[PDB]
Amino acid sequence: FIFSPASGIVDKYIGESARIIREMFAYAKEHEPCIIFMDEVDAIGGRRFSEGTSADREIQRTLMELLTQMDGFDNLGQTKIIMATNRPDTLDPALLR
Amino acid sequence: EVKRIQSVPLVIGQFLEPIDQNTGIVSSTTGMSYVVRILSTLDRELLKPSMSVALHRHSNALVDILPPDSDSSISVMGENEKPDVTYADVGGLDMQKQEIREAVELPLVQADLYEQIGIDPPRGVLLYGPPGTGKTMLVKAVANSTKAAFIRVNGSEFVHKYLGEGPRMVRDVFRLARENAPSIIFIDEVDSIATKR
Amino acid sequence: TGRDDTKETVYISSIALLKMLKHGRAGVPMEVMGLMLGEFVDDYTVNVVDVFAMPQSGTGVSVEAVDDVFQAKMMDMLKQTGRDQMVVGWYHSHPGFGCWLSSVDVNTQKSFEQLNSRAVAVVVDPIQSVKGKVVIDAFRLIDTGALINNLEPRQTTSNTGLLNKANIQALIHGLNRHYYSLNIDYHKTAKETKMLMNLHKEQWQSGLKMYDYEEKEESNLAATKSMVKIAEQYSKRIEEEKELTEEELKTRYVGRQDPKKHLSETADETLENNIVSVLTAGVNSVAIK
Amino acid sequence: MFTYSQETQHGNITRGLAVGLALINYGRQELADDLITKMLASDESLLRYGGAFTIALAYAGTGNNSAVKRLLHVAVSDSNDDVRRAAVIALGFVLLRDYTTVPRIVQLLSKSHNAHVRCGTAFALGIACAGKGLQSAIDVLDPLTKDPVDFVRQAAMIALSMILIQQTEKLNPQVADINKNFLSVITNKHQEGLAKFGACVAQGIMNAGGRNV
Amino acid sequence: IETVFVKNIRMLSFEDISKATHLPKDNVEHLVMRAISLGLLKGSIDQVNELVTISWVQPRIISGDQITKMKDRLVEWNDQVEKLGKKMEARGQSIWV
Amino acid sequence: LQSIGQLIGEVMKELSEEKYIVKASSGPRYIVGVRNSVDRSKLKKGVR
Amino acid sequence: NDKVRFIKDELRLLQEPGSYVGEVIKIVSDKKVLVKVQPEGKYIVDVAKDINVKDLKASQRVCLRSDSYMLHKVLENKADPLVSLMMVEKVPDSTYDMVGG
Amino acid sequence: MSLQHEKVTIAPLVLLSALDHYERTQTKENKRCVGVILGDANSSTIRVTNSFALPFEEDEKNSDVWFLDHNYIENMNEMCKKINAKEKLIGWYHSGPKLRASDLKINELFKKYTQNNPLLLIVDVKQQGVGLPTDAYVAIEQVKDDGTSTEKTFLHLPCTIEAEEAEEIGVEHLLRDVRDQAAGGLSIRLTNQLKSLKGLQSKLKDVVEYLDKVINKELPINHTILGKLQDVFNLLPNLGTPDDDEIDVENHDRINISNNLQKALTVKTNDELMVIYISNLVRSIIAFDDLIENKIQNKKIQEQ
Ligand SMILES: Nc1ncnc2c1ncn2[C@@H]1O[C@H](COP(=O)(O)OP(=O)(O)OP(=O)(O)O)[C@@H](O)[C@H]1O
Ligand SMILES: Nc1ncnc2c1ncn2[C@@H]1O[C@H](COP(=O)(O)OP(=O)(O)O)[C@@H](O)[C@H]1O
Ligand SMILES: [Mg+2]
Repeated sequence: FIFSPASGIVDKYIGESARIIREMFAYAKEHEPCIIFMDEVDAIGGRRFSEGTSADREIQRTLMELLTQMDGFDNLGQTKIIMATNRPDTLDPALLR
Repeated sequence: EVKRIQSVPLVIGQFLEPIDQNTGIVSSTTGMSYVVRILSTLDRELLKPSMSVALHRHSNALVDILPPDSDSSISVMGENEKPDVTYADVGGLDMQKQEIREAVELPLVQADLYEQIGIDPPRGVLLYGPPGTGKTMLVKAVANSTKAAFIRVNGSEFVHKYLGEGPRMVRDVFRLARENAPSIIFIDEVDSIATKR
Repeated sequence: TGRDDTKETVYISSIALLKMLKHGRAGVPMEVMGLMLGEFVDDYTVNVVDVFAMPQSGTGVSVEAVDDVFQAKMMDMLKQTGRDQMVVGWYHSHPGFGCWLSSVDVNTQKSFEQLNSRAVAVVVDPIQSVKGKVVIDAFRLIDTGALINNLEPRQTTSNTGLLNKANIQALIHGLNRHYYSLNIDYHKTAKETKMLMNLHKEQWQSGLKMYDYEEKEESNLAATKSMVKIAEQYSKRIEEEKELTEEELKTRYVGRQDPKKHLSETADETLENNIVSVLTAGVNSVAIK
Repeated sequence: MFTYSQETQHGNITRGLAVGLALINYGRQELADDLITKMLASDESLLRYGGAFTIALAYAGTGNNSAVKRLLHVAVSDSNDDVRRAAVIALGFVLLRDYTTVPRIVQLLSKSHNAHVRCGTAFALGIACAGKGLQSAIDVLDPLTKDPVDFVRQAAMIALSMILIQQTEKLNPQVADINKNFLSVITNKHQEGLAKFGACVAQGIMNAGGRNV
Repeated sequence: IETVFVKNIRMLSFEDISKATHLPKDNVEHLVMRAISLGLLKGSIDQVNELVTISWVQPRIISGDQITKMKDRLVEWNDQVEKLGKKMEARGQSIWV
Repeated sequence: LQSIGQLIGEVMKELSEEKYIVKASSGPRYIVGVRNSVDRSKLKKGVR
Repeated sequence: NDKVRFIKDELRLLQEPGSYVGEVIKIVSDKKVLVKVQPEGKYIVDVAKDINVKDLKASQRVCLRSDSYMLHKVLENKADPLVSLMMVEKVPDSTYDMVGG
Repeated sequence: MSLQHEKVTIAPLVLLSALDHYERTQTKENKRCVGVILGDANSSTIRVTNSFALPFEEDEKNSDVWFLDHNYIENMNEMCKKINAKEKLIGWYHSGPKLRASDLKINELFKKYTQNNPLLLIVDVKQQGVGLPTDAYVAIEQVKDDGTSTEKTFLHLPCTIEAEEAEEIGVEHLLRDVRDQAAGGLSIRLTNQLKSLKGLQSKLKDVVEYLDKVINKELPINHTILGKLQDVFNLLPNLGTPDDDEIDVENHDRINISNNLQKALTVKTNDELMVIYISNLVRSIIAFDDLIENKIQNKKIQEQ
């Protein structure tokens, strides 16, 4: 197990917050079977946005990284996602997929 | 004597453009731009357009060159990997199937078919739609079927992580594609990379 | 005045140069230090015979990082075997900077000068000796009071007038205008020249050592193939190139990046190899059996 | 003197005695032949440095092919710069008698780009072709005056002022131009001291003696 | 093992072996095969040329008589290189640089 | 105290036989040598 | 000899301290040039004897010899900002035989 | 203890050093020098990093009488431990010239300090031979087939040299020589080939006269020495086999690329032949116009 809180994988440095989550799927393929519990995700749950602040394209960079992992030429595995959220209609519908 | 300066260790810059046949502009990947002498009796045919290159460590000078094949962002993901979905996961999606076999498959089998009729070839393919529609699925289906070279990059493989990292990663993927041409470059999502605003 | 009053030409022994280098290289990146032992003859010839290192410190080079105990004891070891002389100066390493004394060392050189006024400081770069050329330079202080008395031309009397420099601006100002440089030459006997020149006991017996012939076939195959492609290149070049202005024509029709020169070179290279390979095989087959 | 060069350990003495050996064996030729063979074969630089000038002074004014043949060998084949020089300079002493052919011997040696060899090509010609000028000699020296390296410049300016000793521009204009080139350097402070030394000494060589020598 | 070692030839007709060991041809073939199993000789057999070509001999104790035989073999190759060396001195005279 | 540090890379790409492209964790790519301690076949892409 | 003394002289020439690409922001008439180094920041720095401030101008790339940043040559390049916009958008030009009708 | 001294790689520093110590104690007239070797062990390659002199006075009445300071050795070791702490006692050097059997007794004394088996490194100060001036040996204990009990005897170790990156480039800075054992250009390899061959000739001749000396002059018979010569004869090449027919065939292929390459250079050089002749034609035109111009140049010199 890990784990990842919604907001301790978020970093100030960009391409550093992509780094953890890419490398945390890597870990999952050596230490397999694995369960990846995302806890109380609403942080990068956010939609396309980016008519707001710069925060919302920080969300966007980190979200795109998850999709190539989940389904891509990167394939899984014996790695499992358990995603815990407190309201699911916050989410981007590409995380309802 | 002149072989010892061609030898290890070396730092890798990137050559921008010449100003001369024995003086060039290179950008080091240390985030410093240098105007540097170039060694005579190297070949310059691949040098003058941008390409990876070896620069000496302490002095900083263009002392040897590298081939464009090596110093790739990520290698071919199409001879050292093989697609994992065929056209047996396809049944339906035939509307897109008439347009994809024109677009991807026809310049690989022979580019010259276009040329001799006197239609100039279409460019790039954008696939759009909810990602649940099997866009991604179709790319893997025709790739297993054509069995040409394929590249698996993503924007989290072009992403900035130190200074001047991110433009270098862009230049390298096309350089590789042309060397073993023809080739299909796949970037799975450009959602982050490009934003309307 | 009444002497030559010029900085010694440091003649560093065959032993010594290697020993400072090995001792500096192990400690990279941290600064290294140590004593040069030598003898003083002439007024301007110091031959440095041997070296010893003064142990590491956690603050690196300091005047403080001199320890009388290590220096004197190590000295009494060499005394018993009678290979000791007198301290003619000292070495230390800047691998993070070029040749020039740092702000700390000039003050260390002032103490050392006090003890013996012929004391040199030799700055060794073990990290720019990864080249074919070793970067090493020697300096000795000229006193602040000395500059005032304008005694700088005194030090450059009776020399070839050939000095060394290291970069520009800051580095160069320290070099010429506060300290004095003198070239470094390398001293050796004919006994030592023979000891270095030798190699193994089958290096003088390595032309009988033929290679595996798979590898020699490889050499045959590559050279013929590659020359087809540079020859193609050679055909394109001489189709034009015969109007006026030589450089222009060479820029136009690929006369720079010269294939004419390059085709000859490959051919000659593969040609000298294959004469010896034939020679080797013909000797070994007949000689042994 | 031969023995004592080994014993000493002061750099001035090792050189001095190499020169002094050459001096005492002036005019000796075949007499001094054992000493030449020994001094050239020594692996130290200083005994070879006198070693060359023992041929020069021993075979002074002789037209012996063998005397000249030895000096050419030393020049190219010895891997020490200091050694090369002493051999080029020497040639002029031997060929004092016939100074006509000397610019052809050294044409080669001036082509090459070693500082020490070029510095000595300049001198060889200076010693040899003194008296009244030689048109081929003047011509060779002209790249060597305009040289990048300061030491090659120093030697070269001196060497021309021997050749064209006390000659006027009312006889030969090329002498005015050569002199005027010396005056520019004496003016110029943005060169090294080395060029300046040679400029002063060489300009006084021309006008020496109160304009009479 | 004795016959091959002492001889400068290393191929023997079975006839010679048959006469020595007082065996038929059926038993020379076994004997040779056994030597190979135990590892006292190694080689290969042509029963079509009728030779046994041995290619390796086990080193063993070397007695007074054998040293003389070993020695002579060495004189021949010593002289052979010396003769051969004069020609190679002679040829390519111009260059020895 | 007498032991010095080492700087991590990864094998980015085989250049020749004895020259390797590493991407150091300094960030800029270097070209490096081999000891006889390693083998060609113990090195492969994505090994630190 | 031309050959071997070209190799021996290129070993000297290749050895640098690093020599950069700068761009001139603006001149100052104390005889100095405000140069923004392309990675780094701005430094007002003196010029060589082959160039002066009237051979230099805004948005013209200079070479610097970097141990003090002392201006060497004008570079053989010049940036223009209007083409940046125009290219990045990307549009050709036409004639009236490509509109006709 | 162990044998793990299969290869001994020896720094060039050490050799240089050994000659330097030898002269500064001024041991001549068959006097010897012993110093400690410091370096690595528990490696198959034994690395000789460094050496330092021990005061040792060796007698002239006997070879069995010597003075050596045990108290000295530790002081030397602890100071050098401060410099670099990968240095431990790995033997002691003898200054040669040759092996002795009084060195066996000295070996056993150095065996106390060591946690490896002592290296006796005969560093020759006489520079004899064109090959290495080092033979290496380690004292090892054996029984033997003769009827010989508990023997202490020294088995030769092959000697190699390695140097570090910093150390090697130190050599290259010092020296500039091209060597007589180098395998460089065509000429140089031609010289090596003759030299290598004559090398072998010299060693084989010794063996022949050594065999004589067993069997008439009563030198000892030893199964290691005989055993080695047997191997030579068993793995000896043979010609006239199908191996040889193939070697000739390989030989034609190498003759073949030399022939093709010889013809190729003829074409590049004949290109150059023509072009010198084209330049002459153009320089002719230039020379004729020149003469009119030289007339005015001759004239000006007469007029002024
Ligand atoms: N036509 C179809 N036949 C079979 N299975 C399908 C079909 N379309 C899609 N699927 C399956 O649905 C999944 C999603 O498809 P795909 O892998 O192409 O990604 P995508 O929609 O581009 O996602 P994103 O780009 O956000 O990662 C795959 O497992 C794919 O095999
Ligand atoms: N007058 C014309 N002559 C020829 N081709 C034309 C003409 N007008 C339109 N086209 C073609 O149609 C394309 C679409 O017209 P375009 O110039 O992009 O349109 P807009 O009017 O939207 O600015 C052109 O690129 C060209 O191929
Ligand atoms: Mg997809």
